[PDB]
Amino acid sequence: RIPVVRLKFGEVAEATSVVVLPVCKAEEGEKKILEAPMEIIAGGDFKVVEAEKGWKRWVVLPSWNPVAAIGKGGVAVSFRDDRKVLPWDGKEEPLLVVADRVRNVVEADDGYYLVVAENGLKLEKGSDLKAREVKESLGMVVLVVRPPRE
Amino acid sequence: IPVVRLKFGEVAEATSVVVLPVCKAEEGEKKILEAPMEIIAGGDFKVVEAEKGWKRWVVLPSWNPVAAIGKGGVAVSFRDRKVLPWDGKEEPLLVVADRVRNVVEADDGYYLVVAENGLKLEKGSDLKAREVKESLGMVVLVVRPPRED
Amino acid sequence: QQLYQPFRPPFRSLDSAGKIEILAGRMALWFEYAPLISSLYTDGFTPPTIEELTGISSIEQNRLIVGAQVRDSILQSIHEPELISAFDTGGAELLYEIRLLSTTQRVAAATFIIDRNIDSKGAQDLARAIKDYPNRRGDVGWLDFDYNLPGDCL
Amino acid sequence: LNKYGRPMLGCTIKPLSAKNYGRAVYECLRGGLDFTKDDENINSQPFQRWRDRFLFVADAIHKSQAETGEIKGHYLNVTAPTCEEMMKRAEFAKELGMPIIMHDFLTAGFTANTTLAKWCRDNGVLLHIHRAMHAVIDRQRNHGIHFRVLAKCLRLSGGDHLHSGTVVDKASTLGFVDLMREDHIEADRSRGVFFTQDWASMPGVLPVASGGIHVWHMPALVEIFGDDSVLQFGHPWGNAPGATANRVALEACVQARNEGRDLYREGGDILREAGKWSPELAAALDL
Amino acid sequence: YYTPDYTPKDTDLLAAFRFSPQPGVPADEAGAAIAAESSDRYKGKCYHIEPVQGEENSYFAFIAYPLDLFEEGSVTNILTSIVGNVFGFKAIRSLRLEDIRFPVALVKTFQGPPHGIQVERDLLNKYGRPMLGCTIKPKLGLSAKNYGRAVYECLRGGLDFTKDDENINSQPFQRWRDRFLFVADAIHKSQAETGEIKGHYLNVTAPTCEEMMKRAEFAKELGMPIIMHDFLTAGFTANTTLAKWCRDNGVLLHIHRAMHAVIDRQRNHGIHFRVLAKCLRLSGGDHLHSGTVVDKASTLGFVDLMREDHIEADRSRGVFFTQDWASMPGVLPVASGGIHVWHMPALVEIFGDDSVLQFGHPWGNAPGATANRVALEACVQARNEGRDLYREGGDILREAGKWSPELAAALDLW
Amino acid sequence: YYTPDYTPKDTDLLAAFRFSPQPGVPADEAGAAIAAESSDRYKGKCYHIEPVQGEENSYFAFIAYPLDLFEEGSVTNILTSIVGNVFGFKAIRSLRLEDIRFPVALVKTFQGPPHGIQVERDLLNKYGRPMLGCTIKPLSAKNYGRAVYECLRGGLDFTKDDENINSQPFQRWRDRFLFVADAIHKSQAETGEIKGHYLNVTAPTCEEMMKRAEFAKELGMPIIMHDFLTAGFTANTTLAKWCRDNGVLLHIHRAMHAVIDRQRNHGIHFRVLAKCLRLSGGDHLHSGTVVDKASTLGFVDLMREDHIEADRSRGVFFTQDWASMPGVLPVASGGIHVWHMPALVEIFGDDSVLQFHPWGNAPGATANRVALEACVQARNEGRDLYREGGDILREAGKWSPELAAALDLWK
Amino acid sequence: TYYTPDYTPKDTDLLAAFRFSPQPGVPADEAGAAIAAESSTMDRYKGKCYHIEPVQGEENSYFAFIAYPLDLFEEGSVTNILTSIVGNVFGFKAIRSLRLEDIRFPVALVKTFQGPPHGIQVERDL
Repeated sequence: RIPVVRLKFGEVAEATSVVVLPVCKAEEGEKKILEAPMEIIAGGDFKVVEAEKGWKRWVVLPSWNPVAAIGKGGVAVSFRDDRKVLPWDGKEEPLLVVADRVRNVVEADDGYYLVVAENGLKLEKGSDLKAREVKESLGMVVLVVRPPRE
Repeated sequence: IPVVRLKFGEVAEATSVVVLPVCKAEEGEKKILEAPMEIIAGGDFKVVEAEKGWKRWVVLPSWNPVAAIGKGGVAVSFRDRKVLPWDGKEEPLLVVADRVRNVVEADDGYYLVVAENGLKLEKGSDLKAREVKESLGMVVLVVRPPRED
Repeated sequence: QQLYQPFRPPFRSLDSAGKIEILAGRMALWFEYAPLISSLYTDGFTPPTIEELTGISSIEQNRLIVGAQVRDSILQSIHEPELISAFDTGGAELLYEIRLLSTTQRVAAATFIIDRNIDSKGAQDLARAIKDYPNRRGDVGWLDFDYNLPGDCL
Repeated sequence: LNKYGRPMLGCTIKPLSAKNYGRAVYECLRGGLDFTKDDENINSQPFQRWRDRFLFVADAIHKSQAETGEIKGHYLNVTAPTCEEMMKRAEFAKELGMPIIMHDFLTAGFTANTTLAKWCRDNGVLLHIHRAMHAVIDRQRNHGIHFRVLAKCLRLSGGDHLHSGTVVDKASTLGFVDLMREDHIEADRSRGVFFTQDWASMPGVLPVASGGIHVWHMPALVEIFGDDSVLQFGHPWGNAPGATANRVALEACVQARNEGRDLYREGGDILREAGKWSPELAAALDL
Repeated sequence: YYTPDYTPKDTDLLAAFRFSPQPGVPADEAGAAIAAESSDRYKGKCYHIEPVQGEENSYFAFIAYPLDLFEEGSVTNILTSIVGNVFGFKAIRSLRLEDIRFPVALVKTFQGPPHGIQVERDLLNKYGRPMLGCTIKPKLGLSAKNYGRAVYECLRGGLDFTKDDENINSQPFQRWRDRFLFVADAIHKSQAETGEIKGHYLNVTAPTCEEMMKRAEFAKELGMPIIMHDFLTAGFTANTTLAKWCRDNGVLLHIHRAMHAVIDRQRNHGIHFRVLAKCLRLSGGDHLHSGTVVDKASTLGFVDLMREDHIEADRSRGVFFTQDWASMPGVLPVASGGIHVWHMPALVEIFGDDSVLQFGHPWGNAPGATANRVALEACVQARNEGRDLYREGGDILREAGKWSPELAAALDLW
Repeated sequence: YYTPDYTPKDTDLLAAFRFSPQPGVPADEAGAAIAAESSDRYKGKCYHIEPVQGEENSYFAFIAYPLDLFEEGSVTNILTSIVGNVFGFKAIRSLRLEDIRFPVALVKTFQGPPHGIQVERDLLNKYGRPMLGCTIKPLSAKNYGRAVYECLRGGLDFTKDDENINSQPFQRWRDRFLFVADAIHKSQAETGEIKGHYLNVTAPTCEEMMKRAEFAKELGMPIIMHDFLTAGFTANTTLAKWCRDNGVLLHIHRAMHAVIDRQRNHGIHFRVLAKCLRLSGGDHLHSGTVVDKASTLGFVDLMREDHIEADRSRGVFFTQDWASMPGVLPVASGGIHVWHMPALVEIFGDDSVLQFHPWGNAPGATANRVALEACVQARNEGRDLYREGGDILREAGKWSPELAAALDLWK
Repeated sequence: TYYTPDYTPKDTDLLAAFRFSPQPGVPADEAGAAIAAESSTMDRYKGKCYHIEPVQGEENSYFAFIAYPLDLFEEGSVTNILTSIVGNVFGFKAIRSLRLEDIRFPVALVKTFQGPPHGIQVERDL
């Protein structure tokens, strides 16, 4: 289904590589995701970066391979509760969803695509969108990040 | 004070959030004196919280010096200085500095002071020779661009 | 010493001594040079003498012998050399222990096990049924069975 | 024993002093056979006390195996009055280095037999059983113990061989052959196995044919007992020539089976009769 | 691997792991990885996977191993083949083996408990009530004479067993033969002057197996009904050797964990204790410590596994495979640790009539002893008369007794 | 208890614990209770406490013990007395024994390792280089035997038997032993350098173990394998005594360490296991691989040198003396390629048993071996293997196309 | 090598106090170092004449306090101990008269020993 890698406590000891994504929220809505800077210019030495647009919120994510692969068009969406967004089971915790707007076109039947739901923002299977003939989406979910816990 | 390439997964010991407000050298001490010191990852969303907003944000992967800084974290863009254009230009730079460790105590340790134009890095011994017992930041690491070759 | 008084037989233009040179690196097709070892100990050698010189356990030597035998019995029997080719690409387990007496049984079991591709005791798996003919000297049930295809005789 | 594909071949001795015994068994070994067999009732009678016979047969086996390269053996007998003396003879057989040993499980009882088998496991010498009484409790159709039960329990206790006997009912014999050598048998009234006797990966036991046969019946046996078996059996030339004749005849039959010559149909013609030391075979074969 | 459309042959081995993978690992992949790296037709099979009831990221995995991978009757082999290295894994965040399904085959091959419950319960002429045993609180520094004195005291009060302490096996202040001889003289003098068959556990957890055999030989010659041995700290090999010896000579065999807490302490790793209990009923032992009860479900579970002859799966209490035992005798459980008499009604209900109790003293040792040797009749008498215990126990225990026996004052303490 | 003002008498026993209390029990009471659970003077005095470097709600405890309170010459008694049921303390979240200091007086009492580094190295005449060995990857006797012959004549020094393969219905230890003795004799005769195969002597009983060891001697085997942790320390010490009595090299195999020490909230860190094992007996010892590598190198230097100084960073706690009791040989527990050959030699010194392809077996063997040479040689001449690895293996340098044939296989 | 009057012995060392008198014409340190090194034979495995003292008595009588590395002595014998200590050192000729006065065994070399069979307390109880 959706690839889910959970951030864990104590992971701050030695990250060799890390990536940065702008942050959008369920309350902020689809408009914020359109507003977020897509191209982050890497003029980096050990990371120095500039963004095409100024953005208030930034999440620092480890260079997990799916997140690293995205590059441009990478965004993180904050959800207060996991259950509403996740088609499957949830444990009642805040959810971070990484989405690639570059692949927003629905071509992957099993692929999950962030879309604007009537209630708010939801992750929808591609096949389901194809059944409703929705050719485009906000972003294609690449990874779901779960919070550190005890 | 290590010099590290931005390179993925060299050491396999973990993966997590760290952030530094960025300054340009051209900006000078004023930008350093104003960048937000406390950058606190929390809640469960883990979106980082800064006591004050900053224009430019860069993160330095949680290598051991970066993790050690905590408060006072800053990143300084440095730009070169070629006599001959054909001679290859030196790469752009970034300095991870602990503003909390402003005081000059280590002769070996480099410290961030102000050049006539822009900022500069000076040895602790040199600063003590010049009678400056204070610096803006203490450099904890050196830069080098992601090289895939 | 060196008698070998028991049974002794009494690439066609090789020497005598250095014949084993064709076998240390095995530069030939797998299952054609087994009669080469046959002719090698035709002069009176024995696999105990060949192990520590070539690097082929006696089990593998007899394996190669019977495999060359089966490839020969099938080369002069049927078209579709792929069957024989299905042996030349290794995998001799499909052919070992020919209990099936005549040649028709041989080609039948060969093509059937090629069709179904059951190594790891599959040869005997089929043989134990094929040699158990569907008459068993006039049992009940020989009127609605085949006898040459293992699919309808198992 | 480094013997693959072919079955193993066993000589018997026609009859003696111990020196005569050694020379004779050395002949019937070097001629190119695998095993030799002591007679059915020669253990300790006042001709050949165990110690002299054992010593001499061991020397003969040594000499022959050396001067022929291959590996050979003799079914030394240890069916002893008491138990600890059986163990004495077993130890002595081990000291010389013989690899096989006889026993008579019925006439010596399953208890001592199991002890011998367990001792063998530790000392690594192939135990070779020999019925020697079975006919008292099986042959009567309507009474007694059918032999297959004895075979099952014997493989359950000990033994690396078993004198199944000649074949030319045969259906029952072939059936229980499958019952001991395999490791999973489906019930089959016709073949004579009543219950789907599992075996849980316990090793098999080579069935042995014995007596009432000769080289002229070589093919059928190889055809019936397949490959994993111990085929066993004067000659108009002497022991060694007839021995080598048996060896080469069995070898030719194996070659022909692998060659896919129908043995049961061609058994009278497959014989060498020319070429492979048919002189040593002598093609004696008089009826 | 991972063919879930499949069933295990009724004479295979089964294992019930409970695990949790790394981020971005599909559960099926992890299960098949377990089955593979734990071992043609000899491969394991990850024949079932499911997620835990209610909790997050943590799956049960039922893996069926073929019988022919196992030495005929070797607990240590079973262990070092199943849990050899599978814990040494990368994709598996955590892993905890919680059950084993020993089949009918490879169970009839173990020696088993050296005497079983019924036989020894016949030997020690005691019936109905559960056996009673107190330990020796004066753990260390004790003189040899003092030891003989104290143990005779603690016996004549009416106790069934005097549990020697654990860390004491041989010291520069106490030597095996010395303490052996003395406690033996004491138990003899007691038995002779009270009219019962009493026994004292003795520790033989020797450094080297040879010394273990030597001390057991002595413990027999002197005349003893039982000895004590700690398996995890001396390893299943030594333990099986001692069990074989104890089946040779007419001696019981008492076990005692003294290590388990390192293997089962948390709910995501290690081996749950019921697997150790099963393996220990296989290898050798009669008495086995099984914690206390003041989580009871798992406790009753791995009690039944050690005391009965047929159990069904019953995932509730903590068993995962209906485990038969082919009349291999059952072992006796030992309720031990922090036990005031205030629990007499509880234990005698939880652990049933058939178990043993350990006790870690108003005005001495004989008085506290004989005190303790009440409600092993009185409360037992009440139960066999029909009495709520788990919710009426305080009534009978000297509040319906009111007996000059010193347990009155002893009970009024608490 | 808890007298945090105490000088440990240099002949006491010391223990270094790492624990986490419960919400309400102070750390000092925690250490007091921990030390007390061992039991006048026969009480463990919790001589020190401190918090760990950075983490929350987790502290190091430093306990002392009188040395006499322990058995004159055991390991199992040490473990029973030191780690008996302290973990069962219901008033503690978790803890994990991180190290033990043995006083010199206690170290004297054990036989120690049977043969040791130098004695072993002499028995095989293999000097100035690590000792290479592969695990024969599978079958019946004869196939296994000829396979050992192939993968051994190819220059490999040692061949390992698979851990789960000791005795089975389809594999009887008698046969494995017979055939491997034959193969080793033939190969050592052909090549000349004393070759070696491990032989898994693990037994349901103890008499069985001794019987198998006796057989493995009679054949003429130099070295035998034996798991320790699953087979327990008693059997292990007995086997060590017997090895010293019969002159055989004893080779250990963790085979369950991953159930104890994989996590750092319970168990006993592999340091204490290594120390205890050296105490009881053992020549070689599996110690994982290296690709925290600091901790691994640390306790490797621990179980080998005769005097190790305290180093929290490397992962040691007490200056542990040895009284010239010999050392053991660490083992690179597989999981490596020829490409990783040089770096290994960089760190594991000259004294280490390294363990491990198309073109058949023996070419892989000689490839691995010649890879081992010319690396130890190169460092003897003076290089930086970490910087030159690909070049030290530039090609089949002065060698036939086999190691080269396997180098390009790095893709 | 010779008389080394600062080698304050480590605990683990073994100690021996000799009482001797020298042949005429030989000074103290000479005889002391001779005594030490004689029972010896790296230089790690040699004794050291860590102390010399004139007997506060009549005349020409000296206590020699010598150390010994632990490694020289066996793991369980007193025989090796006696052979090492008083093996041939008395056979020396530069000594008018020698007498071994006292020994000190470090606890390291005492834990292994089997001591008395039962000692005081166990035997009184028996």
